[PDB]
Amino acid sequence: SAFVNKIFQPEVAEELIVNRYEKLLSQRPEWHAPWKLSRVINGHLGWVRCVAIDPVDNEWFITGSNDTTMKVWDLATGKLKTTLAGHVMTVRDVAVSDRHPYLFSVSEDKTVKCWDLEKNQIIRDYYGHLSGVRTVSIHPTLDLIATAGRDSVIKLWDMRTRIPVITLVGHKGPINQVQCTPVDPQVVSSSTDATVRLWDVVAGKTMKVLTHHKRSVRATALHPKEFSVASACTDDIRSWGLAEGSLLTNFESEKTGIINTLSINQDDVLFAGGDNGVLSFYDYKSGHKYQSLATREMVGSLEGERSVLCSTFDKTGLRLITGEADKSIKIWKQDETATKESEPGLAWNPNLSAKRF
Amino acid sequence: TSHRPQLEARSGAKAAAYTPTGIEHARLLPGHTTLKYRK
Amino acid sequence: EHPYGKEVEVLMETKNTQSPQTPLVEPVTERTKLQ
Amino acid sequence: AILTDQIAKNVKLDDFIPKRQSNFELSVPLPTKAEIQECTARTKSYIQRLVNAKLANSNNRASSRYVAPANLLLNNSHHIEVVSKQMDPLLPRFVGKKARKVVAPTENDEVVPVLHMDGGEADPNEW
Amino acid sequence: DILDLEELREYQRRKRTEYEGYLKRNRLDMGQWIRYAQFEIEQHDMRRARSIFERALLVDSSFIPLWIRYIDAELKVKCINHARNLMNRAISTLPRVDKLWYKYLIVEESLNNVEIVRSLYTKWCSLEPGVNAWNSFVDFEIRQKNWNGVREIYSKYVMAHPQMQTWLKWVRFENRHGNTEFTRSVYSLAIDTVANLQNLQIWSDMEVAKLVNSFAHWEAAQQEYERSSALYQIAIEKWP
Amino acid sequence: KGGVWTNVEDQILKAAVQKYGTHQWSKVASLLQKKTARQSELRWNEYLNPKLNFTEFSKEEDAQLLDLARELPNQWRTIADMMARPAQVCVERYNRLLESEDSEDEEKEMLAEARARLLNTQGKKATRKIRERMLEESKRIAELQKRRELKQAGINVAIKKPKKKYGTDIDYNEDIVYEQAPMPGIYDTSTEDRQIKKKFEQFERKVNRKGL
Amino acid sequence: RGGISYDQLAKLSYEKTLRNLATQTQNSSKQDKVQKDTKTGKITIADDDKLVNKLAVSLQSESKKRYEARKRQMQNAKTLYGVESFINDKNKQFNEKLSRES
Amino acid sequence: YIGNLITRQFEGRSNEIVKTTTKQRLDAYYDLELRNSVMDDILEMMPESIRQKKARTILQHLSEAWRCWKANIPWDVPGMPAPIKKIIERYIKSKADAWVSAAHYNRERIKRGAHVEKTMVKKNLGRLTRLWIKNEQERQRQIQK
Amino acid sequence: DEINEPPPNICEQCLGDEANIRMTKIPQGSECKICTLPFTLYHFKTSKRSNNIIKTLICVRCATQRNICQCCMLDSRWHIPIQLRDHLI
Ligand SMILES: [Zn+2]
Ligand SMILES: [Zn+2]
Repeated sequence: SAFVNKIFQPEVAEELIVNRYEKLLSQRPEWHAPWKLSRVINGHLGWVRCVAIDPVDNEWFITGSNDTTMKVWDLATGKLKTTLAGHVMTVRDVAVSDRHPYLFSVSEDKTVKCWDLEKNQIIRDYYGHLSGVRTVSIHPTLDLIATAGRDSVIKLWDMRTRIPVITLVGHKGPINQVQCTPVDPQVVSSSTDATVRLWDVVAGKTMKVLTHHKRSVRATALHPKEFSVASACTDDIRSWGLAEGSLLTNFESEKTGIINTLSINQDDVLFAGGDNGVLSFYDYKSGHKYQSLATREMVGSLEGERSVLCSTFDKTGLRLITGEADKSIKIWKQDETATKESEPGLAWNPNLSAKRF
Repeated sequence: TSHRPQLEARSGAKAAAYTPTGIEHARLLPGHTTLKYRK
Repeated sequence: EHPYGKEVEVLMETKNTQSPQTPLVEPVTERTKLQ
Repeated sequence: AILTDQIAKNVKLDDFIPKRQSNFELSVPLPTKAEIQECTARTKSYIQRLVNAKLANSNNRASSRYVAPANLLLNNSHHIEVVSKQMDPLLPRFVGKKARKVVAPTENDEVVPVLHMDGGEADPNEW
Repeated sequence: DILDLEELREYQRRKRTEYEGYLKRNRLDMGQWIRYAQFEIEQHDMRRARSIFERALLVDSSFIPLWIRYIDAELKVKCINHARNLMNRAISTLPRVDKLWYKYLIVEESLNNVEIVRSLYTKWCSLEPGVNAWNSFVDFEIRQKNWNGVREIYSKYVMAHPQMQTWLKWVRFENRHGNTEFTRSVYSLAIDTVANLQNLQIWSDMEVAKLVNSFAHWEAAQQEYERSSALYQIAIEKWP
Repeated sequence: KGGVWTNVEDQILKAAVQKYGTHQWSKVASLLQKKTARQSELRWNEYLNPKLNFTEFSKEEDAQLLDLARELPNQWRTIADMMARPAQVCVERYNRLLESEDSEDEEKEMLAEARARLLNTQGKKATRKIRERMLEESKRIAELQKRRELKQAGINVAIKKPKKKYGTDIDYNEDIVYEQAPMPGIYDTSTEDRQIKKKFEQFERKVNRKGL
Repeated sequence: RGGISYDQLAKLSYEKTLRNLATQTQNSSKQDKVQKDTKTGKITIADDDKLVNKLAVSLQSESKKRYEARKRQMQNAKTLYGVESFINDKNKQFNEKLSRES
Repeated sequence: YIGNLITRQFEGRSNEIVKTTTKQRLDAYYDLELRNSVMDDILEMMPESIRQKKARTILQHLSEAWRCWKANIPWDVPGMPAPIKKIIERYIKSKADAWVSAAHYNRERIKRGAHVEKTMVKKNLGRLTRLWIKNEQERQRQIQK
Repeated sequence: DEINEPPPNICEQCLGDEANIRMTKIPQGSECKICTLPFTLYHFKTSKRSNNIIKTLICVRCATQRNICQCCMLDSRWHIPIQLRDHLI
C-alpha cells in the first residue's frame, strides 16, 4: 500500500516484490469453461506428429504421422477422407495455405514437398536442407514457405520458383519451431539453444534474441488476434510481445516437464500439451492454469505412450485436435452448460516462492 | 574406433559463406510455373 | 472394453471413405462451359 | 559507487519482469492494414529482386523467360558513367567465380544477456 | 628437448596442426580446447592464447569452466585490465551464474579495491539474484565496518526477500551490537509490515509466531514486561 | 573325439565370457583349442554360470520336486525353470530321491596364447597407426640430429615444412589461423600489452641462447 | 547428505578464499583511483603492483596444489585395487566406476 | 549435360553437396533421427549439469535395449531412473512398429514377386524368424500362465 | 549481399583530370589480389584516346579495411603508400 512507499521509499515503486505481488492479487483472470474429451480417432500406424486444420471453411484436418503417411480426417464425423503418402521417413510438420490450394509437408527425409489439393499429388519439391526438416509455416500474403530443421538455418523458399531465396543464420542448435508474421519481425523461430529469434528477413539478421528460457524451446504458437507469440521451454511458458520483443507474461506452468505443443484459441485459451499426457489449459492474458487433464491411452500400451505430441484448434476455436503417441487422435470439446459457478477451475493463487510472476 | 555417432549435425551456417557454383540440376528446371490462388 | 466411459465416441478407421482422385478442394470454375 | 553504470550495462531488471502482470487488459494491437501493405510490398520487391538475381546468374538460357549508372565519386568531383561489357557467350561468364570454401568470422559487438530466472533446486541421487 | 628457435618453430607447428585437427573434427569437446589454449600460454604467446579461448567461447559460451580458466589465464600473467573486461563479459552474458559474480569479487577483494566490489554488489543485488548474494554482501560491509551501509542493505534485503529469516537476520545483526534504539525500530517495522500486508498472505501462521516471540523475548531482556505482555494481546486479536 | 572339460579350459572360458559376453560363442571357442562353439555355449549354460546354484536341496525342495514330477511327467526343462536349478541336477536328485525307498604343457601354450589374445584390444587400424606414429617420430628425431651435426660443422640447413596436401592447406605456424580478438571493453589494456611484448620477446631471446 | 549445488559450491569457494585473504593480511600485519579518458572512453584504474603479484602467485599456487593433490590420488588409486581382472588403465578406471554405482 | 560438365571444369564441384535420402541410406538416416529424438527428450528431463559425456553414455542403453527387444530378452537395468526408462521403452516401441511394419510390407512385395533386392530377401528372412519365434515365445508364456 | 553492394573506392588521381568517365562494370570480374575472392571489376580509361586501362585490383572490402583505393592502392587521404602511412603514425 502507501505505507510501503512512504517507509521503504522506492525509486521505481513497481520493482518491489510486494508491489508486483499485490497487483497480481488485485486482478482476476477471465473464467473459461473447461474442456472434455469428445472423440477418439485411431487411424495411424505410428505416432501422430503434426496436425493442420483447413484454414478456409473448416471441413477437414490432416495429421502427418510417423508411418510416413499423411491422412485427411473429416472434422465433423471423424471419418477418414484420404491418405497422402509420398515421404519415406517421418512427417514432422504439415501446414495448409489459406490463399492457395496448396499443402506443404516436411519430413525428416530432408524433403520439403508441396501438394496440389485440387489434384492430391506431389508438385513442386524443394531441395537444400542438409538434415531433417522440423517445421514449415506459410507466410501470410507474401507467397513464401519458411522451412527449418536440424540444419540450424531457416531457408525462405519462394513458392513458384523453388529457390532457397533467403537463408537465416543465427542459431546454435536444431530449430524446433518456426512461425511467420505479416510485419517485421516476419519470422519467429525457436531452437534447442534456449533462444527465440525475431528475424528481419530483408536484412537477414536478428532483430531480437529472447534468451529467457533455460532448455530447448520446443514449441511456439501465434495468437490469432492481439499479435503475440508464446514460447515453451520444458518448465516455463512465456508469452512474447512482437514488434518490441517484450516479455508479456510468465505462465503458471510448474512441474509439467517437457511441453511438446502449444495452440492458442481466439478466446485466449492457451493449450499446453505435455509428454506426460498432463494436458493443461491456461488463460492467455493472465497465465492461470484453470484446468489440468490426464488422458487414457488405449486398452493396452506402454505408460510412455501417454504423451501429447501435436495440437491445434479448429477455425471456430471450440474444438481441440490433439495427436498423441498412442496412434490416436483425440478431439477435446469445451463443454456447454458450465458457468463461473459450479465450474470455477483452479483458484487464482500466485505465490512468492515461485519467482515466476 | 572410426565408426561414430553424431554429436552435432552439419550446420547450414557453413555452406552459406561459400561461394555458389550455379550447376544446373535436372529437378530445378522450370516446372509448375503458375501459382493457383484460392477464391 | 467400453473404454473412455461411453460419453466419448471411439472409432477405428482402416479404409479411405473417398476416392483418391477426389480433389479435396473444389476448383473455382467461374464461367459455365458447354464444350 | 564510482562506476555504477559500467558494470553489466546490457542487463536490466526491467527485462526480467513481465508487462501483462501489471494489467491483464494490456492491448497489444494487431498490425494495421496499411501497415501490412507497407511491409509486404517492401518484402515482395526484395524477394523478386533476389529471384531475378538467381535466374539471371544461372547459365540456363531458359531463365530470362521468368524474370544505376552515372554514380558520383570523390564527393561528386567526377560523374562516372557505369556500363556493362558485352560478354562473349562462349567464354565463361563470371571468370572469378570458382567453387571455393570460405569460413566466416562472427561479428560480436554486443553481448546478449542470457536472462534466466534464479535457482526447487534440491535433488537426491534419482537422476 | 628443444635447442634453438628453429627447432621450437617446428615444434610449435606440429602441435598446432595436431590440436587444430581435432578441433576441426570436434567443434565440441571443450576440454580439448583448453589443452590447446593452455599450450599457447606455455609458448608465452598470449595473443594466440587469447584467440583459442575466444574461439572456444563461440562454440559454447555457457560452459563455466571455460570462462574461469580464461579469466585465470589473464590473472596469472598479471593482465588485470584484460581480466576486468573479460569478467565483465562473463557477468553480462550469464547473470544467473553465481560463480561468475564471485569471481569478479574475490579478485577485486585481492586488489583491495573496496569501491569496485561495492559498485559490483549494488548492481548484483539490483537483479534480485537470491539470498546467497545478499548474505555475502552484508558480510562484506562487516569486513569494511561500514555500519551505516550494511543497515541500508537490510532495508533493501527485506524488500527483495520478504520472509522472517531475512527480518530476523536483521535483528540478529542489531542485537549483536546491542544498540537498543535501533533494534526496536527494526522490530517495530517488522511487525507493522505483517499487519500492513496482512491481505497479501505471504507469511504463514508458524512464520508470524517467530516474529512475535522474538519481539517479546527481547523485551523481556530489556526489563519492560508490560510491552512483552501487551503485544501478545494485539497479535492474538490482530490474528485470532 | 568329444573332449572333457579341464580346469584350464574352464578358466579360459570364464575370462572370455568376461571379455566377450555370452552371445559371441564362436569367438570364445577360438581361444579354446579343441572345443566347439556349441560345446562352450552349452558348458557355460549348464556348469560354469554363477547364476546357477549347485547346492543341496532343502527338505521343502525335495517334496516340491516330487510334486512337480507328477504334474509334468517328465518335462525336465520345464521343471528346472520352476525349481530354478539346472536340469541334470533335477534329474540326478530325482533318481536319488526315488532310491531313498530301498529294499599339461600344450595347455600352458594355449593358456599363454589366450592370455595374449585377451590383453589385446586395438585392431588393425589402431596397431598400424601406432606403428606409423613411431616411424614418424623416429624420422623426425633423425632429421633433427642430422641438423644438429651439420650445425656443429657450421652448415645451417633449415627444417623442411610438410608439403601442402591440398590447395588451401594451412601453415599454422606462419599466422594466427582464426584470430578472434577479445571484444573491446572499457578498462584500457594498454600497459599490459607492453609488458607481454617485453616478456614474449624476452622469452624468445632466451630460446636463442639457452634453448629451453 | 547428497551433493552440493553449484551456487552453494561457489559461495563456499568464495568464503574460503576470503579466509585465505584474511590470514594473508594477518601474516603481513604480524611482520610489521578511477580515471576516465573522455576521448577514448576508456577507464583506467591505478592499483598496487604487489597486490597484482600476490593475486597472480596465489592462483598459480592453488593451481599447483590441486595439480599435486590429484597427482597423488592418481598414484594411490592405481596401486589400491588389483582383484578384478583388467587389461589397461582405462579398464581399471571403468570397473572402479562400476563400483561407485553400487 | 555438357553445360554442367564445362562449369565443373572451370569452377569445380560445389562443396555443398547434400545427399538425398535413398533406399541404401534409409536405415542409417532412420537411426540418426532416432538417436537425436531420444537425446533431446532425456536431456530435458535432466535437472542440470549434463555434458557431452553423459549424453554419450545414455545413448548406449538405447542401443542395448533395442538388441534386447530383438532378442525378446526383457530389458531391465538396475538403478535406472524410471522417467528415462519410460522414455527409452517408448522409442523402442516406436522403432518396433517401423521394424514390424516394414517386415510385413516387404513380404507382400516378395509374394507378388515385384523387384525385391537380393539382400532384402535375406533381411526379410531374418526379420520374420525373429517375429515367428517371438510369437512362439509369447504363446508359450500364455499357456504357462 | 549480392544485390546491395558499395560503390568502388578510387582515387582522384587515378580518375585524372577529365569530367565524365565511361567505366565498365563486370559483376564477378577478376579476383582480389589480397583476399583472393571475387568482386566487381571496374575498369576505365582517363581519356577516350588513352592507351592504358586502369583496373581495380582489389575488392571494396580490402579497400575499406586499409582505406585505400582499389586501383593504385594508395591511401585515400594523404595519397601515400600503406607502409609509409603506418610508419608516420
Ligand atoms: Zn579482397
Ligand atoms: Zn588510386
